[PDB]
Amino acid sequence: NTTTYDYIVVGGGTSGLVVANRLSENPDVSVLLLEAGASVFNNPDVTNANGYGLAFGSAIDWQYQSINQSYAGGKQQVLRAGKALGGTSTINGMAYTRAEDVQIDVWQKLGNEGWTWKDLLPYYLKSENLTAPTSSQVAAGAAYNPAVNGKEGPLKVGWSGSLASGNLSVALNRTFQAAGVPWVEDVNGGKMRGFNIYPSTLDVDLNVREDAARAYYFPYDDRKNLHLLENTTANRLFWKNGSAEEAIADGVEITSADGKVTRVHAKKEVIISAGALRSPLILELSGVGNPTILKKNNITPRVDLPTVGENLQDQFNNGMAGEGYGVLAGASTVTYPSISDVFGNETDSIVASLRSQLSDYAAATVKVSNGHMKQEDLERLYQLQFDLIVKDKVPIAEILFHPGGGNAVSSEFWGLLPFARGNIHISSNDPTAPAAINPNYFMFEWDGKSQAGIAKYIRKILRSAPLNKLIAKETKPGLSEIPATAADEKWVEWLKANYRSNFHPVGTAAMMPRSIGGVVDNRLRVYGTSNVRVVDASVLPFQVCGHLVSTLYAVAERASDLIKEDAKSA
Ligand SMILES: Cc1cc2c(cc1C)N(C[C@H](O)[C@H](O)[C@H](O)COP(=O)(O)OP(=O)(O)OC[C@H]1O[C@@H](n3cnc4c(N)ncnc43)[C@H](O)[C@@H]1O)c1[nH]c(=O)[nH]c(=O)c1N2
Repeated sequence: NTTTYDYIVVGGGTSGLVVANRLSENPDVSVLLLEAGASVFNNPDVTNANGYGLAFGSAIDWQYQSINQSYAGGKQQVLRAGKALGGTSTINGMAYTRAEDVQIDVWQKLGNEGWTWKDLLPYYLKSENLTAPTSSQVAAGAAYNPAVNGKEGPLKVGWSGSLASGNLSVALNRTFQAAGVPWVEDVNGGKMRGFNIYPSTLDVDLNVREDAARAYYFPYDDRKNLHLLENTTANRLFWKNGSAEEAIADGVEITSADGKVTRVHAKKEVIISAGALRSPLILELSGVGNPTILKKNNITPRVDLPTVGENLQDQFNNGMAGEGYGVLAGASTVTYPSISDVFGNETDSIVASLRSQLSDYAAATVKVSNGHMKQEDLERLYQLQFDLIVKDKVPIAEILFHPGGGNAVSSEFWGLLPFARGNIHISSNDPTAPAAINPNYFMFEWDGKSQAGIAKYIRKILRSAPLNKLIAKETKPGLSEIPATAADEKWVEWLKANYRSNFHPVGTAAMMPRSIGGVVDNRLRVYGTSNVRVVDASVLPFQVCGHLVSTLYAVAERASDLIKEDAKSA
């Protein structure tokens, strides 16, 4: 009847809008989107291509709070997320970069059939429409490889209309030679190491931010089989009652803006796309998760899957600055250094120490999931990551350099692959209550040591020629606070005191085999259910090197094909 649809997609965000778009391509399938926020079509702080940061702390920022971070000096961290049609794509930094090919290949090696770079690449392309650079932008260093960028996809990608060459970016380009990191034409072809003028998620015909709604929703909102409920919060799924021990989702419980708490039903499937900080909570509230936590919070267990909310992996981000003799200008540049780029002469002794620590990191992570992940299993997971870092020389850092205003040069930077793992769990069965989110930042020695290594490497870049002729001094942290010959620990103290979340959480409904603590299968179906999937950052089993939206769009495009395929029987 009147609350029944074929599919229900929970969360009209980065990933959810893809799935809703693709599923509604079949004009005889009905799709309901549920979104807690609303349209931001006309929110200027979203729409503004130069508006990054403006929306922080507003009504469209969930502004989730972590617990005290006991490995990082005790402070709680704000974890930002978009509450809006388009989700976190509405408030993010707009950077478009993907992942290392061999790091996606690891997903299949781990036991997830069909997930490799070769499998995913067509779906990156399918999502994308890249606008080639103008002359001004080419002189500023903009480039791309036509073979790895799409031209028909919903997500417009391009460079700023204001991009121009300037003394800072020109000097940086040459100074990177001294540092040993080559220029590359396109970081998005599976090999990310180098430095590059990366494109952004931007509509250059409007000069607006290209969020997921501008891409996958508004051009398609004429489809009468695609339905949207804004200001509508999904609280939990409910189930079909009947002695199928395997759980069949019947629908979703929802709260509307003006108070009505009701149900909507799905004839085929329910797709959960609320993000890595909410999808696992929705599962827990629906009885899918750790039965000890569920029972404690007065929820009946429906599926005993105790790693829902576990294996949370995030990065942390720090910032450095210097000051020119005069005004610094030009492009914003990304660098993706490997372990040997960052540590140079000392790489092999750094690698040996790391090697010698893996089993201890694994032993220590066991207690985080109260023994639900076994030591053996964490050792094998950490070995896959170690082998990427060292054997395959994937990038271990992102470093952004940009003009900071007038005299200023600013660098933002993060380690890509820390080993720390945490979790997120409901604090009660009230959907409106804040979860306990613990990413465990700085838990393991590598996580801090690598960040300090990156900082030391930036400091050296700023002092290298020809860039050094432009730069009078370092202003942050500056030599007074952290002297030129300072030890790793001196850096780690400062970085701990000054870090923020990089807002890249993954893993909270991980796609791995159930036997090593997976929550979803290789077709993104929740274990123990017939017809529930998770399609968002929750399912990435490991961190990726680049900025998340590109990979999340690709995963949602591929997921969509799998869902369609599965329907051509049932
Ligand atoms: C400040 C900042 C800056 C950056 C980034 C993040 C942040 C916070 N990122 C990361 C990237 O933007 C992010 O990982 C993805 O947008 C996440 O997409 P998801 O689909 O997983 O969740 P996303 O958060 O997009 O979608 C979840 C949706 O579910 C909704 N929702 C949640 N709970 C619900 C409920 N119970 N009921 C109904 N709806 C619900 C939310 O409101 C939201 O619309 C980024 N990436 C990048 O590629 N380039 C960049 O430059 C940056 N920079």
